[PDB]
Amino acid sequence: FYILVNNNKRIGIYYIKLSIIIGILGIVLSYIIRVELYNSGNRIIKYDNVNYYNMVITLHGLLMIFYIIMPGLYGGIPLYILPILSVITDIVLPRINNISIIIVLISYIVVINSIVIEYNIGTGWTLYPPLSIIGTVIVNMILYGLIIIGISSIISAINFMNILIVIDGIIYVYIWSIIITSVLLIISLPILNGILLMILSDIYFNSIYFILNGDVVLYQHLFWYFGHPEVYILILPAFGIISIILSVLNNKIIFGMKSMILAIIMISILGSIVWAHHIYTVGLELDTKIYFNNLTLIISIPTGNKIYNWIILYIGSYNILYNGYQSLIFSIMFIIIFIIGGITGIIISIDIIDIGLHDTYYIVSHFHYILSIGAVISLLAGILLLKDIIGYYNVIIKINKYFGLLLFININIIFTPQFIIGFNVMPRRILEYSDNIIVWNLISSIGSISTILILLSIF
Amino acid sequence: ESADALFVGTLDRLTAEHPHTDDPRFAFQSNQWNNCELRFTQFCRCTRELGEDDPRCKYQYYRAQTVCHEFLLEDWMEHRHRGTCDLDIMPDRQVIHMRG
Amino acid sequence: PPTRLSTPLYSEGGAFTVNWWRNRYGLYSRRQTDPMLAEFLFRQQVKEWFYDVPSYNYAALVGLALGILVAVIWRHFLFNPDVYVRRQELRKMWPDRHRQFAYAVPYLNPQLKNLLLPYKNSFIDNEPDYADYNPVGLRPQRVMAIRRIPGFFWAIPQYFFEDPLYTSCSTKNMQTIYKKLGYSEL
Amino acid sequence: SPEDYPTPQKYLEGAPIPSWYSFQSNLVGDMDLKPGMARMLEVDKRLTVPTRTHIRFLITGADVIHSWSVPSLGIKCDATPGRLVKINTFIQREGVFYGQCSELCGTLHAFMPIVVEAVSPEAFAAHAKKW
Amino acid sequence: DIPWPARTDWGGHDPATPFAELMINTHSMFWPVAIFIYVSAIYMVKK
Amino acid sequence: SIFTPMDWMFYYFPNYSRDKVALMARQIKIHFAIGFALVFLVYHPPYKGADYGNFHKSPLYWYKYNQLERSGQLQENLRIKRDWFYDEDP
Amino acid sequence: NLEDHFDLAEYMMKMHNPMSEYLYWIAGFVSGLHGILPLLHSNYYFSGMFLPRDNDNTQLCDDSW
Amino acid sequence: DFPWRWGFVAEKPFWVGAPILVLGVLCLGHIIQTMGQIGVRPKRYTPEWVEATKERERAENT
Ligand SMILES: CCCCCCCCCCCCCCCCCC(=O)OC[C@H](COP(=O)([O-])OCC(O)COP(=O)([O-])OC[C@@H](COC(=O)CCCCCCCCCCCCCCCCC)OC(=O)CCCCCCCCCCCCCCCCC)OC(=O)CCCCCCCCCCCCCCCCC
Ligand code: HEA
Ligand code: HEA
Ligand SMILES: CCCCCCCC/C=C/CCCCCCCC(=O)OC[C@H](COP(=O)(O)OCCN)OC(=O)CCCCCCC/C=C/CCCCCCCC
Ligand code: CUA
Ligand SMILES: [O-][O-]
Ligand SMILES: [Cu+2]
Ligand SMILES: [K+]
Ligand SMILES: [Mg+2]
Repeated sequence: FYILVNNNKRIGIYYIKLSIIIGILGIVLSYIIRVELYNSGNRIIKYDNVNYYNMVITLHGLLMIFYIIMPGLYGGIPLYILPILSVITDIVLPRINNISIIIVLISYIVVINSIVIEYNIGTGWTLYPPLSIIGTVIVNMILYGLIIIGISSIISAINFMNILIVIDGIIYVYIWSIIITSVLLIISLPILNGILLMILSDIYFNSIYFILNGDVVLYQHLFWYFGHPEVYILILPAFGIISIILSVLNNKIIFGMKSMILAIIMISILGSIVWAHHIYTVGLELDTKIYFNNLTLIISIPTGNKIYNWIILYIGSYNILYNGYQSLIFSIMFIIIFIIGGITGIIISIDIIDIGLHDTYYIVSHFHYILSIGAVISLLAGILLLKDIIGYYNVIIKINKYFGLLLFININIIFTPQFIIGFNVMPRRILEYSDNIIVWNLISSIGSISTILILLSIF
Repeated sequence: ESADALFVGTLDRLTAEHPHTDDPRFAFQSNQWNNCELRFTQFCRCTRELGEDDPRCKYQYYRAQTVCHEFLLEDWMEHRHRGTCDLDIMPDRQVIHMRG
Repeated sequence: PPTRLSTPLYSEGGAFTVNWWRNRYGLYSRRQTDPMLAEFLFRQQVKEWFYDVPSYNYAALVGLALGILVAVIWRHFLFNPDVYVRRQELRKMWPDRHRQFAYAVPYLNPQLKNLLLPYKNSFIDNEPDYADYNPVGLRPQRVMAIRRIPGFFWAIPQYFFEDPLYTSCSTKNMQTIYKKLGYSEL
Repeated sequence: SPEDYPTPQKYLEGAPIPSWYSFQSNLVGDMDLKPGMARMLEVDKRLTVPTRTHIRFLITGADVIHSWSVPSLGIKCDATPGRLVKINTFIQREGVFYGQCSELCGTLHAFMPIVVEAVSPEAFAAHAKKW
Repeated sequence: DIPWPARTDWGGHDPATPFAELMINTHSMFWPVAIFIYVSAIYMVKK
Repeated sequence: SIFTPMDWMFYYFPNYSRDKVALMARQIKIHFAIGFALVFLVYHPPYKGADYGNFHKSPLYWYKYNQLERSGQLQENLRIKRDWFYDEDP
Repeated sequence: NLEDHFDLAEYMMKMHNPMSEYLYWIAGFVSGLHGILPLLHSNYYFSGMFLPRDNDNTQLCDDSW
Repeated sequence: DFPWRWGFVAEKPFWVGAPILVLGVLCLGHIIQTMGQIGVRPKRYTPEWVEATKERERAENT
């Protein structure tokens, strides 16, 4: 059978397969955005169809976060190796594992169908009210997709937590990475569901939470109380992969295993209490701002310890071993790239700097360097390491120095200029802009078309 | 005359002599919504005691404008004229202490 | 860390000790099925996590972060004029909330705000004292600091008396220049 | 009592109490642009303010969350419904400072720019007296 | 005041308020620390 | 122990460190109390820290101040360099 | 059985029918079309053209083409 | 074991091919993005409009 299979390794393959498929839609949307932003004027979207651009950016964000990177790094690699790393025959909950992937596909079909049938409008992937609650039915459909996705995420989290009860070996760092992400999901998702239900109540049940005398800033608190834990639910599995690859390929035992583990635990606790750095410009109280700014800067400490522990893993490794394997290059590239993204995160963490840089393309470049570059490369590196175990073929990736170089160069051509226009300043979530920002926007656009072309050479 | 005369008498006086400065009761927060509602309630209570024509109540309206945007005031001023403004209901017709 | 089960482990008395940890570590464990095996696994975990020097650094960081967190929560509830848990004042119109207005000025003047505001001259080149004077009296009058903020402010001289242009950029000299032109009052 | 409603003595003696003036600022359309206007940033009514003066900006949003951003003045305040956020500023040099809405607000989020022109206090007084 | 073509404007440009100057200098103050953090770490990415 | 390598704590204070579980608990408690105290003893205290006539002037402040005072640099530094806006056009 | 030892044995042993690969690529291609086709449809619905001409929402020179 | 395209590319030295490929991909991207704007001449980029902006900047001391 195909759909009935409960094999945990087969389901892991399904997650990667579906992430690539849905990923095609994600990348296409990204190409639309960059094409439009190539100059000033209308290029591929009419001025009377500006609502489509708002929908393109909204769906891009939602799909890449919840339907591509999360299903790939928390559903794909985890479901394939975690039961093996735990020296257990199979996953604890076989039937739940099957329904989770089916749920993801069904929620994807709902979203894309809503593109085709509903009027196309957008409110960002952060679905801020009151804009989200005064929209058309496409917003209702997107809400159903998120809630359905939430069901799959929570049940998958329950599945991984049960490994503690059955693990027959040692909890390796990677296993710790997934367990903590599962804990972060169990604690953050129920809050998200509540606020999403309130968005529905105002959309569909004549509720009045997001109209005057009701505080719209309330949504942002509950949303981001899940929002930021989400960005670490998306990065922590990547960290777990990086640890395995560096140790295996360099033939070096992980250094400071317990510090790696305790760094992951620390990032989670801290990541659960820093959400309001996304709400700096709303007008929060001075002491609140100072608390959140202080705790946000603390997250660098545990995150920094992991980075340096990775570096010493690559240091001192034997020279005779060939170092041009794509998996090793990607793992090393992750350290180089993640530091850029994190440092810019610390810059935006200072609220006074953030006043200038909120809702600008500097924020875009910041989270792209971590996700669009770092997380993607980590997932690629992990799949590449498991090529023999997974068994896929008909691609030229394993040893392809051209692909790695071209990808690194062109991805930086896209997002490095977006840091510059952040002090120009070019707001986010816009399509038209002043003529004096064309140069940098044009350079980034040339980078986007080039990256897409390099994706064709792998076949 | 006294240097601390503004603080003496009321905390209200401070913004009455300096209309475009922070009110002592709300300077800790950037959000000034509560400040607007207090100022409007004070305009509502002035008219009940002195009438609309009194220069004092006219100035209490200017003070309310200093912190309240026009779109809010126009709406709240219509509710007041009808007799549905909850900040102006006479105290003996309030329901706040009923059924709980 | 002993390597023989015959050699006992020292424990203090209290609610977080080696004995306290042993009693609870294997409560949910299917692997500690007999004394010998249970002790071996217990010492294995203790050796790995509590005899690891770098692990203690994270213990410090969690304590510091949590202590700040608990205190900021408590401070809002106890002192912030805008946080209401009692209802007496919420059953009255805004002009009548005198007990809650009492928190306003004390909360507007925390110690660190008074201590660190004078150091704005380490971030502003022109008129760093533009907002120092205020005739109302809700806050103290501000005097510019005599030294740069300790740390990464190497771009400015360690002490402002060393800087040649500092005095000519003050809001007082700027006011003099513009008042001589009739340009503005401030 | 009358004294529970503090009012300056000048107004009690018959001085005119100040009024307020409201105006709407809209983007200049592409077909209405003039040879020298900056596309995507020009407006039909600018906000004139005096320089070397402390100004309190109270910012709110009527319908959805906008954001009033003027990068040159170091201001980025969210215009959120229900919150009247206070922003204090002190302009030091004359000029025209251009900004854009910084919170996705709907279809035309990219078409509501923020233009503030700072002039000398004597110039501002003359402008305010005429407009 | 207004964006200008092909400008890095690293940390901001053309401040017209004391607060605007503060923002630019806060970024400039931390920028060398960021470079140190990057250079010091990247130099050791090798066998 | 604050900013302390715990390897040193284990070596120089063997009896205080004998129970490593209890030692870990004290580490957490000590730093918890430090964070709590900072908020309510350094930040919260109302109407304090506004004595700007008592700015600390360290020994290095005076070394550099006297050096410039001895020469004319201190007087020259404090002098207002310009107090006019426009130069006179010949 | 030996045939059942490996998951997806036909593919891993390199005997699978190529149609399975074609369907996977087709499915991805259809997913991509969900971003392009509604763009064209929406453009025509609100303008009457499937795609704009660069800078046709702005003033153009007489000889512009 | 590889198709012609990879056999051709993988035969050359990496630092001979890589630099040429990098430039080629970038050039192609620009070409693709220029095909839809051949002959487009917005009025705001003409010399007359360029001068008028300079006048505005002088008046506003931008
Ligand atoms: C991000 C991209 C780039 C990534 C680069 C990096 C990649 C790194 C490597 C990643 C590796 C990941 C792990 C891979 C593990 C692979 C394991 C594996 O192979 O499993 C075996 C698995 C199945 O093999 P098997 O065990 O032999 O299975 C036997 C079957 O179960 C049984 O055989 P059967 O023949 O009996 O099968 C039944 C068959 C029966 O099939 C037939 O009879 C087919 C007949 C021909 C139909 C052909 C299509 C016709 C379309 C017509 C369209 C007309 C349009 C007209 C428009 C007019 C306009 C005016 O199918 C069905 O009945 C159901 C088919 C359902 C699925 C297809 C759905 C298509 C789209 C539908 C859209 C619908 C939209 C509706 C909207 C409605 C709105 C109202 O393999 C596959 O399924 C194929 C996988 C191929 C790729 C593997 C990965 C290779 C490496 C990556 C390459 C790059 C890919 C990039 C993405 C794609 C780009 C486009
Ligand atoms: C996985 C993705 C991911 C990751 C890891 C992070 C990590 C961090 N992010 Fe995040 N962030 C996002 C994804 C991510 N972020 C997204 C998607 C948004 C926008 C959402 C939206 O607004 O719609 C966002 C937005 C965002 C903002 C909002 C800015 C604004 O709205 O204007 C801020 C500011 O506080 C922030 C801060 C941080 C910080 C401080 C970290 C830290 O984790 C970084 C820690 C890492 C380092 C610091 C470098 C490594 C450590 C060292 C080298 C040690 C030495 C360094 C020091 C001592 C400083 N992020
Ligand atoms: C992880 C999520 C993710 C990923 C991969 C990307 C990838 C890209 N994004 Fe991203 N983007 C977001 C998440 C992501 N983005 C979010 C959350 C927003 C904000 C949404 C909002 O504003 O509301 C955003 C916004 C955003 C905008 C802002 C539009 C706007 O609001 O004004 C732009 C264009 O400038 C853009 C461009 C790109 C480009 C050019 C790529 C990439 O194409 C760059 C090239 C890289 C690749 C093509 C490889 C990607 C491959 C995969 C993802 C598949 C991996 C699968 C396996 C390895 C199995 N993105
Ligand atoms: C079981 C027997 C019956 C018990 C019946 C109890 C019934 C009532 C229970 C109500 C909820 C619990 C709190 C009771 C508080 C009683 C005292 C009281 O009124 O407190 C008011 C006071 C502020 O009142 P106002 O004057 O209106 O505001 C002035 C400006 N800020 O509020 C409080 O102190 C109570 C609210 C906070 C409670 C919790 C303590 C605060 C800190 C929480 C920290 C959370 C983080 C984790 C901490 C971990 C442990 C350190
Ligand atoms: Cu208004 Cu954006
Ligand atoms: O979000 O960081
Ligand atoms: Cu965040
Ligand atoms: K455009
Ligand atoms: Mg915003």
